[PDB]
Amino acid sequence: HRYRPGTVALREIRRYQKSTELLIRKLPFQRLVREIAQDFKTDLRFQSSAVMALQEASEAYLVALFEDTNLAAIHAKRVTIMPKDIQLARRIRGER
Amino acid sequence: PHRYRPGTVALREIRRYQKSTELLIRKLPFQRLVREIAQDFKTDLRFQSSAVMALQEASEAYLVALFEDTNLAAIHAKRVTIMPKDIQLARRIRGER
Amino acid sequence: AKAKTRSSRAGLQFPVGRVHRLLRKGNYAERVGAGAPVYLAAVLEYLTAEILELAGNAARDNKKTRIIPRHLQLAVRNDEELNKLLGRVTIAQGGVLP
Amino acid sequence: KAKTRSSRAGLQFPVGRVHRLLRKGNYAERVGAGAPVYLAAVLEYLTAEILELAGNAARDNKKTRIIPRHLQLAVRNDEELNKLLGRVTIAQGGVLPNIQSVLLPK
Amino acid sequence: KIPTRFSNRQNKTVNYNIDYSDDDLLEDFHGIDIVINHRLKTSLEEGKVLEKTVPDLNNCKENYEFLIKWTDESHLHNTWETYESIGQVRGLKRLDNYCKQFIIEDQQVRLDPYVTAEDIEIMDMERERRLDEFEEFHVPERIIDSQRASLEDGTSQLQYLVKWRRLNYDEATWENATDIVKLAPEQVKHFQNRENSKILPQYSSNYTSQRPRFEKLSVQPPFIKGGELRDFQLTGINWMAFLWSKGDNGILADEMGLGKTVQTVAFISWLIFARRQNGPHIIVVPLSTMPAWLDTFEKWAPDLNCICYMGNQKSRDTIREYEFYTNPRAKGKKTMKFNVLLTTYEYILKDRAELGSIKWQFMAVDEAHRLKNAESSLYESLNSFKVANRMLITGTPLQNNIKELAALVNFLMPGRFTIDQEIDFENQDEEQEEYIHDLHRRIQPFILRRLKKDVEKSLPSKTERILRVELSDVQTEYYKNILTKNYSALTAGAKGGHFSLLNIMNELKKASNHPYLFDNAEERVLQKFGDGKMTRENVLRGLIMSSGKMVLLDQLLTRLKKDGHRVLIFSQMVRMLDILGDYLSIKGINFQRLDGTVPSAQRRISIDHFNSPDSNDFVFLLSTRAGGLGINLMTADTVVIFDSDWNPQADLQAMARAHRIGQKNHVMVYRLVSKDTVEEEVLERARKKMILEYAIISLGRARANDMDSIGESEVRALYKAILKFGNLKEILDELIADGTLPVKSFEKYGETYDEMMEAAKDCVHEEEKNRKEILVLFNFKGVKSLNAESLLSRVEDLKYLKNLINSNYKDDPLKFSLGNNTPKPVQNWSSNWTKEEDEKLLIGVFKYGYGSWTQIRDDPFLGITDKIFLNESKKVPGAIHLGRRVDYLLSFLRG
Amino acid sequence: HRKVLRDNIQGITKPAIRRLARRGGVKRISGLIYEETRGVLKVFLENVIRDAVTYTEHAKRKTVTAMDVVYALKRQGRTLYGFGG
Amino acid sequence: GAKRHRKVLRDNIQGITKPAIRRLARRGGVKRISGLIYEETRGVLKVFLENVIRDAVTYTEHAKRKTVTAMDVVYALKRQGRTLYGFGG
Amino acid sequence: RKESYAIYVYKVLKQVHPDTGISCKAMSIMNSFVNDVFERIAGEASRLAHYNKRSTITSREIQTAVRLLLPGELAKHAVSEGTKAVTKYTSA
Amino acid sequence: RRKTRKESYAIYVYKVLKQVHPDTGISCKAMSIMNSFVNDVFERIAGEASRLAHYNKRSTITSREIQTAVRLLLPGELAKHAVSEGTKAVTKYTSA
DNA sequence: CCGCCCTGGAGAATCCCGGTGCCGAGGCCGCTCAATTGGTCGTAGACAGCTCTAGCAACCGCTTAAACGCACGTACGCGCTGTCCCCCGCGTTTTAACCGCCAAGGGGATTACTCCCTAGTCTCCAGGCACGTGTCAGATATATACATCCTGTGCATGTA
DNA sequence: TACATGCACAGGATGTATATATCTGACACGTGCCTGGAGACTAGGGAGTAATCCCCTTGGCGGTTAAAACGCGGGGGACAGCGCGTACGTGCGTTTAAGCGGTTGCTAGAGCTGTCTACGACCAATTGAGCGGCCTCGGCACCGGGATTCTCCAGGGCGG
Repeated sequence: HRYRPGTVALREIRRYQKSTELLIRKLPFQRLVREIAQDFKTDLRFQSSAVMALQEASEAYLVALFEDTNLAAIHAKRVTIMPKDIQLARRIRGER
Repeated sequence: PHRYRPGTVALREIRRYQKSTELLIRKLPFQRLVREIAQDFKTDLRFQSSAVMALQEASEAYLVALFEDTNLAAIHAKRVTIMPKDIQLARRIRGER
Repeated sequence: AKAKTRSSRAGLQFPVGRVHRLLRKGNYAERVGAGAPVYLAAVLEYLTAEILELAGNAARDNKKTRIIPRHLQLAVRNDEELNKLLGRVTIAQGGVLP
Repeated sequence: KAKTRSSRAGLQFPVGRVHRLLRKGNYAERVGAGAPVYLAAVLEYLTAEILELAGNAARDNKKTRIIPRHLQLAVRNDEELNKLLGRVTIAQGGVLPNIQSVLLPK
Repeated sequence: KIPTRFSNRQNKTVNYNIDYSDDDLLEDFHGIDIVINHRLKTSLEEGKVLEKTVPDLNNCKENYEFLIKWTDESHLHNTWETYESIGQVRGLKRLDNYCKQFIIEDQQVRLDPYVTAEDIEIMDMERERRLDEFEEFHVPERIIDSQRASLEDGTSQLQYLVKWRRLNYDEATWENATDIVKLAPEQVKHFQNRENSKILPQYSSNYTSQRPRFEKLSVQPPFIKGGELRDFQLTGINWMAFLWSKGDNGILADEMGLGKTVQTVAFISWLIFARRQNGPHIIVVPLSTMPAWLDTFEKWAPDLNCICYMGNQKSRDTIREYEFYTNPRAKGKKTMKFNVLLTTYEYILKDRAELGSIKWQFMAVDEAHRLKNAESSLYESLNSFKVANRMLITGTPLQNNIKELAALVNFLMPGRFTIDQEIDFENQDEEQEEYIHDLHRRIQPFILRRLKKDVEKSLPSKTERILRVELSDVQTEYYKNILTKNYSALTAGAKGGHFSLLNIMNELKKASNHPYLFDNAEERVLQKFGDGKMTRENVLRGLIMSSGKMVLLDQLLTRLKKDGHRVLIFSQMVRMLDILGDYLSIKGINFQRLDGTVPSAQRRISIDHFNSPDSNDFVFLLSTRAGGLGINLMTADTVVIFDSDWNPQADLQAMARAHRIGQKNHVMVYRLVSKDTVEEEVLERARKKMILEYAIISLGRARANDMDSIGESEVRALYKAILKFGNLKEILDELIADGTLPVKSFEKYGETYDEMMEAAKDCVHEEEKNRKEILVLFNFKGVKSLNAESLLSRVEDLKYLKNLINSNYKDDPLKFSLGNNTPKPVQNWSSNWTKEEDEKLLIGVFKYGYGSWTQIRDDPFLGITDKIFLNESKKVPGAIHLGRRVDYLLSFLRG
Repeated sequence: HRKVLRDNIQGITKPAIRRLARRGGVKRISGLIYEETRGVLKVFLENVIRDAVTYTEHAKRKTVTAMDVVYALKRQGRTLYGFGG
Repeated sequence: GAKRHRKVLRDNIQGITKPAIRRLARRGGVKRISGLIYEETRGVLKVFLENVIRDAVTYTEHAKRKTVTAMDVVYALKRQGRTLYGFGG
Repeated sequence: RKESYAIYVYKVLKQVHPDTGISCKAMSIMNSFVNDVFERIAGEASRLAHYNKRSTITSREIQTAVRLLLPGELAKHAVSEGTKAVTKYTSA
Repeated sequence: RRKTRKESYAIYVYKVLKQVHPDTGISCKAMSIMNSFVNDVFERIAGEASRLAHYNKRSTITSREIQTAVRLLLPGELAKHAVSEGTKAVTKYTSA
């Protein structure tokens, strides 16, 4: 069961495009959410489903942004995504 | 005789058309296009002249803003010439097609 | 006379009386016609059936007997028109298309 | 008596017309008494914000009347008005002069 | 099943299958596992000179040799290799990582003169600990199975599946039996007894709807080989046995130090060796106490087959494969091989499916206050178990409210009692005192509590002293601003508005302990009292003065140091322990620290460094709830409760770390309370609880069977028994225990044995009269073909050998010596069959019997593992030849 | 009922497309851009005109007004100022 | 040494680890990833969250509450063109 | 007493796939979907009534809002479903 | 018969212009753009306040809904200066 | 003696100033509808009290897989070079967009009048939610008949 | 003549697939109630229809000139190829912290019942603010004639 060299990335793409679980770990993400919310109001409480909804939405957003970033990389005749590809994708979407 | 180098007149025209505000497509050809597209939805339609003018303002704004994104996509590939694949990339990233 | 539901008079499964009550209380107009809730309940039921048929086919193609959010995602993103109607929408625990 | 609610709030925008438009737009069953006053004050603030910048842009071109070009320049040069009107087309407005540096001659 | 609605929309069909395969992308070892220790010389030391400097990695490679644990080995195969010796193999990076820290870095620190001698000796002690641990891996602990594997042209040597002392079942390995018996024969002996055992779950008396009348006794039973069972320990066994006979479930509630583990082990011994209830028993304990449980079963009940069920997934699979059922491979329902199983709370939740589907006979839960909540996962997992009797062992049956005691009772008696009311000391009506009397009377027949003072009187008394100390100026400022939610003053000196007012009680306690628990309080003080105090000894003033408790604590410490006393300081917050560990650091006192971040390896190091006779440590900072119940600091004398607890038992357990059996001084306790704060609401609420516990607890098939009818299978069993042991009149209960003979009375077996020998004697008499006429089988109760002559002659053979060995070499059956005269050898067997082989065969028939040749072959105590080839080169000896050779050797011995 | 119009997308000449690209800041243009942009423009116009004719038919009119176009644009997220409303 | 100073703790944005960002790029179909991507991605996420939370907290303060609920997040997402299904009940 | 569309979604499922179930998370997604399209259609019909100086939302408004909101073939079949239902409701 | 009246904001926009630039004029087309701007912002604020009242099961639109909608729609410093302007107007109105 | 770089100038394009004349921006006026005032009346929403559940802070313990640090090799990105394709700049010809004027008439806007469809109100009952229970098919342990197989005994040649 | 190892054979003990009783979990049946939907009736305004006006949309014509079309030379930029070097992926050993289970008391908030008053809807009478119509004269657009600013190429000078 010896795989070829250079096939680890393709197997990971096939693995993570089949599953549906969240890919960020819950405890770190929740700490981040509370730190950001601290700057708008002090002593806030969160329902557990509010943090779950935030995580679902933020990961959907990042995955859909990596698809456009990949298209920008293939346009420049590369296979490696770079920060300039994220910046192009976000400026054409109308965020920058 | 005298000749300007390639690209000099193009930059001069970029400065000319980025100062003006008038419409850049001729009015009569655009009106015929509007009426031909509409006759495939309902026959014997009439148009107020301000309706055709609103359609032309919106069409030219849409096309100018699309050429800005197409130019960014061409520079991203380290070119200065825009190509059909630049329009296709910009429209795909916008979410159109 | 004995009362018949307004949804059974139209041959529908979706509740016509509840759709009427939601139109009257959503500040959509001063008045609501009699055929407006019937028409709207028929359209809601049609779109529900369209999605559920494709989602059940997707659950059957993966050897399952129960629809989960993954099957709804697959059904929507594979249909061109449903994908257009739900283009700016995120289905939770839905995944992506391979 | 006979005194408009605009003069009682110190405003130029019509409070009574705004109240009528709230009661007839199907926004709720009832409309409070301070909602028209607040909304008219906000609309007046935003109008003054854009008209100040448009008059400045009219002065920079040695003009004494505001034309759509000046409203466009005002909006697209202010960072927060540009964000409020990000998906709006101003007719006969043109664009901002902006050439990419890669295209300039070396 | 037929759809009544379709879509007329003409969209193309889609394949929704998302299952993929990675096959299109295609086209157990012997390496270093662990590095135990090294040696100064790789070969020979040509010179001890140039001891200065620290060696380089290359220098270590050419100057040392290492003891290497090899993968797929078993520590007994550890060899001394060199970088050059092994050369290149897997795990070489592990060897480099060893050289980097144990040779290079370690010598580096020993060359620096900034390291005190007390640190050098610590590193020497630590190295000693490491190697002392690596020694325990050689010692075998338990033999799991034995197979007769065939080596590469190595006949069929015997292999023992050995588990090692400080390792799990994923580390158990096969070993050559000849070496195992040389290493530890006692465990080989235990494996022998456990192999053919009488105590088996399938052969237990089914006491159903009628149990024998227990007799209260006053004699330490003979099947309790541990030692001298105390009187208060003997009392508990009678209590538990009475409760079992009636069909009830109790609670052992003695205090710590009275040996509650010994009493329950001895009770299981009684439950097995008396009422013959030796089915699967289960004992659920906390992990930290699992060692002390195991050895107890190893000392007070060495005959019981007790197994420990814990470890990783692979290690827990090994146990189920080899030690659960008598025959695992059989497709039909499997039996149970063990008597007692020991597990922890973690695996009751992990493997509830593999463990709940067992007909247990007795459950015992240690530290049962873990079950004080009927909505926990452990509670709902232990109630789904199909167990007969139950028992809980807890030193604190009730701690806070009365709902905890209700949950414990509903675990024992699901429906008997109904405790659905809570005591309130506010109403105090006569009906409530009646409720207290009612419950205190109803639960008494199910709780056995004893005290460390009512028995074992030699114990110095403990006295508690409460001290109320008022707040300071910074403390009063913070307490005021928090009590009014004044955000501005609290956030004026804050880094990002970090002052959170969620949970106000928590903030009032942080203020009542030390203002430095809040952020930037260090900046307000020091700068606003002695601006420019960036030097030490002036910062110490900031610590000691900014808190009302720091003042009293500092005075107490200076007073207590000169006297001959040691201090244990307990706190709820580990951040307060950081502040105390800084005050003691600037002062210069030697202290130890144990909280929830200190790993278990460093904890015992700290505890022993504190209890050493030459210990420069003065105080021990302790988290109140950390460590568990096993910490023992009896050398200390004073206990300072810095922060109180909502649960009074949590502070009593912190006092018991110095006031235990073995304490020889008067323990003095100092509570620190801040007056006019929320701290006083804790003590008061604690006191109520201390009174409630003193008011409720601390006041005192398809075919039917038969009975004794002998059938065809019974006669065949007795006939095969007369073909082996023969004279079994004195060994009838034994064969009926291991399941050889069916469940019949020993009287009927003796009657049938007399009838068997008489029918055989009459057969040989008829054969005698039928052999001299012109000059051997007989049916018994249906069973045809029964050799009478051979059987009676075999009876005389076995009886001759018995009266030749039961009185000669009784206390040593192995140490046996045949006569000086030697019988003629065999007919040239495939092995070197000498006289010692004959003597060992004589002992084998005595221990394992006749016909059982596979048992005689598999026993390294004789030394004929490879000399007999019954079945797997066709060898000469056999099952008929060994029997004829015994009948020839014994006939040579008779004359 | 009037006549039939045909081949009017070619009235969007190459010079006009170059002027639109110059206002977007484009310096150099491929020769394949002109048919590509004609296609893009035709799709955009079909969407807006479909929505505006829907609005006109609902009001039972025969003339497309400027408010119909403004509503059709607004509902696609392209608000237009300066034609009423 | 210095034990009372509750510092020397990793930042919360760094809890979005590099393996997590790589899994997210894999679900998007990316093959190779630059080393500078990981700090870029953290900056993008942090902006996104700041826009949603600012709106949700607004919806929470209007209701006179101190608890951010799931409906506050659903409304905040809906008003910026990112409708989410599955929590609205 | 949450008041959702769960039982009606279940009745429709038993017509398209009689031998198929649905999980609880999927049922909540279908509930969000029916609420979302209700709000879109009712809002668009509200604006159609305001543009035309009308006070009533009728079947004609619902038909035009369906033609504006659904793409292509979905709109054709939804219009025929609605028309059939109103015709059956009236002649009854 | 009679030319129906048509309401616009032109006279109020003109008053505000004379307060900000006393000597500047405005053309017909720019005045039409300003009228469209006022109507668009009105619709946005009033629609968000309507939704706010529905989410909280209220039957009234009050100045609290207008304030919350202004905070949701305007970005940054525009929102701060707008809420101060609105609060000042309601204070002057109520004290009269 | 050669290569490159600076500059000088010529010409094209753009800016600037003055003059003209136009047509819409801004003011005035009459009136007429919508905003204002004043009164009545009902209910929306605020407040209260009470019960039950989640969330929070700051600790504890255990297991295990993930995160991380480092060593190293090679695959990819990037830079340079040459060629040749194709787009730009510009001049000459062709075509059609634009402007101004005119006329017809189609349809949208207004007004008056009518009638029918929806809100409001009130009575009455069953549809949908929560709950409990009888029932049947699937998974499962077990008795049972059938079947393959290891095993132990009587006959036979060899040695004493 | 008699004792002992080698050999062939007979026959029951243990292993296996099958029918059967047992346990169980989802499915279908029955209960209740209560609240929201349906039936009935009335008033009144919104929506529909007809007749009329008038404006603004479509159509035609004719001239003019700006813009588009087209041809062509050539410069530069697209693109392919090649070589290098370093950053990215991979593996492997070690640490760390997430996930899960747990404590203890308090508070926020939802849900329910119930009271009560201030506020906003509604209405009639009044009046003044804003709209449509009319008019005029100034900011702006266009034109023309220079002034200047910018692009580009060739020649002279200077360094290598």
